[PDB]
Amino acid sequence: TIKTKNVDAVFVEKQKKILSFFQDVSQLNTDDEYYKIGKDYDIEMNMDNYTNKKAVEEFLKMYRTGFMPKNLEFSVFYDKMRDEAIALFHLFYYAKDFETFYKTACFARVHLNQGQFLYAFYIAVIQRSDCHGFVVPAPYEVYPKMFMNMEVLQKIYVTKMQDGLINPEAAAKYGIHKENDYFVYKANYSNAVLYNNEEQRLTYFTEDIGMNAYYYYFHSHLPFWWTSEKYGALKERRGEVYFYFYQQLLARYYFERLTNGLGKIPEFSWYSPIKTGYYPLMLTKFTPFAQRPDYYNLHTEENYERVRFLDTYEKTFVQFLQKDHFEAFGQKIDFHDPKAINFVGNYWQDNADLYGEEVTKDYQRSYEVFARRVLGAAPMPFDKYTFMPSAMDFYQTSLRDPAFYQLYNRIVEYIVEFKQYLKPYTQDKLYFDGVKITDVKVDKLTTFFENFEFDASNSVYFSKEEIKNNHVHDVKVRQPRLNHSPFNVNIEVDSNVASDAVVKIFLAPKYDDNGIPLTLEDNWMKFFELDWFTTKLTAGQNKIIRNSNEFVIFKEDSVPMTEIMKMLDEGKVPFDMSEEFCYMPKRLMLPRGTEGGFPFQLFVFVYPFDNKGKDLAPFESFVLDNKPLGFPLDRPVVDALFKVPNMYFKDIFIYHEGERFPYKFNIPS
Amino acid sequence: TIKTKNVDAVFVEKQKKILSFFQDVSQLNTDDEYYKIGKDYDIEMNMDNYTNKKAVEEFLKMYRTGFMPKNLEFSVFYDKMRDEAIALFHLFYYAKDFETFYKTACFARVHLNQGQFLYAFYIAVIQRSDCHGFVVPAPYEVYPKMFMNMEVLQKIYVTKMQDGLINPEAAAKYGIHKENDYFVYKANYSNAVLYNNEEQRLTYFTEDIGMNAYYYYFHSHLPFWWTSEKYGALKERRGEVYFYFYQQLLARYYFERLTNGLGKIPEFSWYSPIKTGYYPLMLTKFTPFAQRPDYYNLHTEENYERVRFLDTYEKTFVQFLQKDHFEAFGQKIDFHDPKAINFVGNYWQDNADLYGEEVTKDYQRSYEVFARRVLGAAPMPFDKYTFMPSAMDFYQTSLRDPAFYQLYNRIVEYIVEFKQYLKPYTQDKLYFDGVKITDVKVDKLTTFFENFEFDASNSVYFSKEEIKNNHVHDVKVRQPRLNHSPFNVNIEVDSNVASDAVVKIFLAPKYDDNGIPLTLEDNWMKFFELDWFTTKLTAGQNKIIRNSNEFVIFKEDSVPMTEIMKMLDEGKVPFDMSEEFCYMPKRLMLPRGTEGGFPFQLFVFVYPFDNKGKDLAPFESFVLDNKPLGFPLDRPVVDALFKVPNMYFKDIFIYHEGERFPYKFNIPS
Ligand SMILES: *[C@@H]1O[C@H](CO)[C@@H](O[C@@H]2O[C@H](CO)[C@@H](O[C@@H]3O[C@H](CO[C@H]4O[C@H](CO[C@H]5O[C@H](CO)[C@@H](O)[C@H](O)[C@@H]5O)[C@@H](O)[C@H](O)[C@@H]4O)[C@@H](O)[C@H](O[C@H]4O[C@H](CO)[C@@H](O)[C@H](O)[C@@H]4O)[C@@H]3O)[C@H](O)[C@H]2NC(C)=O)[C@H](O)[C@H]1NC(C)=O
Ligand SMILES: *[C@@H]1O[C@H](CO)[C@@H](O[C@@H]2O[C@H](CO)[C@@H](O[C@@H]3O[C@H](CO)[C@@H](O)[C@H](O[C@H]4O[C@H](CO)[C@@H](O)[C@H](O)[C@@H]4O[C@@H]4O[C@H](CO)[C@@H](O)[C@H](O)[C@@H]4O)[C@@H]3O)[C@H](O)[C@H]2NC(C)=O)[C@H](O)[C@H]1NC(C)=O
Repeated sequence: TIKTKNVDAVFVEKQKKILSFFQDVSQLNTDDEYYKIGKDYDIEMNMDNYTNKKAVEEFLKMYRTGFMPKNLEFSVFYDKMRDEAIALFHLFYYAKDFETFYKTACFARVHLNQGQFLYAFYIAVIQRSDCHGFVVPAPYEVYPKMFMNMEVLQKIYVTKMQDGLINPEAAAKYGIHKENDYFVYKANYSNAVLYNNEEQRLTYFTEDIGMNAYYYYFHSHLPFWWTSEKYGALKERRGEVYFYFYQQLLARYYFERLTNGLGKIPEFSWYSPIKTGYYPLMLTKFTPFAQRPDYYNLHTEENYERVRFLDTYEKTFVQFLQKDHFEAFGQKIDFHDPKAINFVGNYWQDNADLYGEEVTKDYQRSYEVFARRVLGAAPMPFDKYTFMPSAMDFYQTSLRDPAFYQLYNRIVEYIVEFKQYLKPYTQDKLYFDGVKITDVKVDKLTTFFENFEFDASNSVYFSKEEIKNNHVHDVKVRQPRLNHSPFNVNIEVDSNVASDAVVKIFLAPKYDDNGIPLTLEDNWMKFFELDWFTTKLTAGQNKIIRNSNEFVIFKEDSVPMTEIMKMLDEGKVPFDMSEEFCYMPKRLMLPRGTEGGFPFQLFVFVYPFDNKGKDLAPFESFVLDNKPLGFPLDRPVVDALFKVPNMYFKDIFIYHEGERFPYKFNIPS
Repeated sequence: TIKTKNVDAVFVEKQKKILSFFQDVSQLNTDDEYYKIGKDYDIEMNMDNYTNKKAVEEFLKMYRTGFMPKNLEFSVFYDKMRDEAIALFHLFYYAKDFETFYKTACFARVHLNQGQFLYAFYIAVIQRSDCHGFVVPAPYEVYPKMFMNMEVLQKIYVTKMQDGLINPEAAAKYGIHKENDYFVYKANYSNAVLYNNEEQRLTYFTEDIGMNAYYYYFHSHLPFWWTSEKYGALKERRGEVYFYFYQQLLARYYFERLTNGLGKIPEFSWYSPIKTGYYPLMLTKFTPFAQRPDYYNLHTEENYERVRFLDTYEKTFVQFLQKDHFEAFGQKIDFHDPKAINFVGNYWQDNADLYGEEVTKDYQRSYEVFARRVLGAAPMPFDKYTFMPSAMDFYQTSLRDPAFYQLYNRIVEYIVEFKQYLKPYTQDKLYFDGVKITDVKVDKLTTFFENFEFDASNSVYFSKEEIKNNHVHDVKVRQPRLNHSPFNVNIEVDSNVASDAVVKIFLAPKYDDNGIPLTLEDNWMKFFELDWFTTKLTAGQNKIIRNSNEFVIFKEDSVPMTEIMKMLDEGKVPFDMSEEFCYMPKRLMLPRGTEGGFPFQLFVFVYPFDNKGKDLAPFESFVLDNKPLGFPLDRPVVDALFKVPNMYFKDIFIYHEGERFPYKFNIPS
């Protein structure tokens, strides 16, 4: 009941070497051969084993100067740390073949900082062509400390320090149980100990382990600091991809807001206090994460120069808008051209493609970075390697901070400003000659919470003894997560001539906060894409059934590594972990319903699938179409020029079943 | 012990003529020759005595409309006043020969405003090529009102009104003595009577008459409003000079902070209040200087327009930074080119070379001018001629205001940002083949205070009789100033191959406030240049000895103009007044030490003096090198790629002897 895939001899060996690097991540097994290789591995001597002579040499210059020390906390948002990560990445990426790649990782495991290494290695496995189709573990199994509050962490430490339970019945009262040879820890979301404002209503979504894993994967698939030359025709669509990822996410987030009675993400000002604080319960081996109190003055002394930069970055965009056509960064740009999204997105991201370069440079200040830093409310870094981490210093923690959504909402709104320059689609562009959707029905939509466990053993240090006996996997975290029942969408379509067609499904809200029905005019960016697929219509009447379990845009829960070691002994590999790893998890498709049925709408659009003109398959198997991302809702709409027979809006209601509140799953006795 | 130099009777005559203008500056001896000349001198009639037809006619058109009247305060920061000052400057500068120049000045002295006259005269003498080699007295002897508090000034005034002392022994209690036919007045720094913030710890430095006089010399050697075409080579290096002057000044000042336990120069915002006030104790014959209380809100109604200007001026720069390469002011500028420092500096000073013009124009609004006005806290000028002066309307007083250092720290920092586009030097450019420094040794470095007197006679008004008999020199001010004992520096070098070499000496802090050692990466701009020189290396081992009083970047105290008359009778002039006019005074070379010995470091650089492809001899006898100013600390450094055998960092300690506190010298007993 987990989507499998079969696998040969050479594959399993490599995959085992790859997975070796994600276990006991913060320690070293002296007896493991990865260590014997690693200790003595000579990079200079091996120079002929890399595609890029200057990458080896650049790495070597940095490595003698000195890399970040071990145990210190790694973040890519800081110059020196990132530069070392990139130098390391290149070395992984330009290794002639697997053997060389493997050995280089061995050395790097042994000699360099843990976070820096996993960061670079993870990315490398995703980017190397010979590695395509291999599997990596879930971010939460690799970095467990970042996916869980203190309370849990500390129970784990205590149990480990005691080598078990002094009182099993007392431990039980704290949600700690022995299940055969596992220690299982129940975990509440933070609102169960902290309700310091209404945003805490959303913790089952913002603290969700999958959602946060999802953002991490997105970063890794194409990090901002690197070109996208490797992905070919997506290079000319990179900005579009950046807008759409964020647009989709904020729609999804917004949906969660609506169902907990919260409305719009609030606007903010670099020159004013920001309302909602963030009080993180994460610990770092060396420090606590930094808090932002409520009404925090973003314009305090330490931030003056920072705010001057950020304000100018924005103002420079506002200038672009005002002048329509202009030259910036070596490019004549026209805001009338829909292709300009590429520039717009690239600018807001300060990625390598903005400059037409392979890697970004220190003097090219990113807006995202400094915005993250200021809103993170940290004191000034002590030095190049010693900073006070906030949620927004890591891709694995960002979604936890309401301020993150404020920051990307603002960015998305500026891109929407650019999108106002595009002419709206006319009838002719949308009309599907002789095709009409006559009905849509939907099975009941119910959400519900359900326990989920993940391997949390990397959070813990084992003894020399335990590392040798390989007893390194006995810590699991149990947590209630959002889920929903599978559902069919029944679509009835009429057409004169048989034809190849594209079907698209979107989710959007039905009402604003006041209970007025949504116009497309104001609300086209609040539509969330559920699925696209192709069918063949016949003359007459058509019945199209599509199940939620088969929506192209979502993945299944990933499998724990231990379960993957099991499968590799059988020649099996978890399919969704191989090629669908960076999709949103299925269980989070729907926002949490209400007991009464919260009102939403399904938008179904059917259009002709002409041929395979402009065709994305290098980055994402997403857009085998000539069409903008989120077509037909990638620009302003006029309600009356828009609605055509091959469109259907269906009113639907999202229900919720069982326990309403995650914490009711975590009570003892 | 004053460095002398011999001269002929033609010089003495011209020199006496030049000096005559600085006697009794606020009055007219209608008996003196300068009067007879001045009264009747017809300018129109003498048009053929000027290199520039239209400068004469421009002047005479200005003069018929009317110039700034007598007695009112002049400052070059106000449009109409500047333009009259320049108009008069041209007249002085284009005089055919000395005779013409002299008669012209006589006219200007009798008929024009005295601060206006003096300002132009001073510059003219430095600028006229036929005046190179001449001596001008110390600015504190010329504008003694600017170099002393109200307290001393009032005592001086009281003594003149009474025509002496009613009570010798009561006078003594007030720090007033008669020695010879002189009145000596002791004077404290302002902190002995005012302690409104911590910045008052530093008034022996910021109130130092030498330091302030220094800044006025710097301005006079190259006014922002005038092209540098007359200095040839320096033109393509003007911006670099501007940066270097402030960078140096601020390193020196920062050192005074550290020894007084005060740390970094605070940053500010145009949109926020600024913390540290200034409460000037200086008097204008017409008005009091403006006060800025602590927590002065920069952004009040009267400043809304000026602050919109400052902000765009800054932001345009942030945009240049973000753009890297761009066309500004009719020039394509590239930020990876180190030579762009010319444009960078010019942009911040808004000097004539920014526009490639002879003289700046009214509509070319200056950033520094408007920062000075905003921070000056004055109410709006009454009219074109009537303003409420602040320390920052004058070069003679600017250094007295903590806000001065914050303004230029601000500008320097923005320049540092651009410096990040420069590639750091490699091993290769810094490495002296076969040369190594084995040791550096320093004599004890000690500071101490000793009394210093100056002629303050210009602050006082004499009677018709006294003006006749020429008893007009009788007022001296006695004030403790910082000084230091002479010290030697032994450099021991090894070289296999004999050759010419440059030796450079730099001073720097050793620790921040936390007492962590300065890394070069962060702290390269906190280095202060003490000395530049060349020697001949031989095969083997050499000892290079250099005394602190051979240091090229510093000068001895000026001698009073009275003593210059004594000397001119022997046919002598003091050397350091003639060609070392605008260096910092030697006594202020070192920061005030502590009695336990404050930790600094001394940096010593030795590199080949190859040829002299391009060397500075125009304004400054300074960089006889193709090397950037502050080479090799003119751009960001990499600790690892930096240190080579021909560099030496030595830990040094700065002591202090006798009284720690200046006021202790002015106690009567
Ligand atoms: C309490 O607080 C303090 C203050 O923050 C902490 O003190 C710091 O501790 C760390 C140790 O954790 C120290 O780092 C070490 O410094 C050693 C020496 O530093 C300098 O020398 C290096 C070596 O080069 C020398 O070569 C010759 C000798 O023949 C000399 O000519 C020359 O002077 C050099 O000293 C230089 O490369 C470097 O630039 C330093 O200036 C290092 O030997 C050592 O390096 C090792 O460790 C690295 C770990 O990342 C690794 O990259 C390297 O490969 C190498 O093996 C190490 O880094 C700091 O010096 C020290 N700071 C200060 C200001 O004193 C203290 O740890 C903390 N205590 C507790 C309990 O928390
Ligand atoms: C620069 O800055 C420093 C610091 O601010 C100044 O230093 C201060 O100088 C003061 C003198 O001006 C000094 O005050 C004296 O202190 C001594 C020692 O205790 C006293 O003997 C003096 O008292 C006499 O004058 C008083 C009023 O002026 C009288 O009340 C008093 O009576 C006394 O007179 C004598 O005493 C007899 C009374 O029985 C009388 O019969 C007899 O005839 C005497 O005349 C002063 O109080 C400060 O103490 C000193 N501050 C410090 C911290 O040291 C310095 O003056 C400033 N310099 C300049 C040039 O401006």
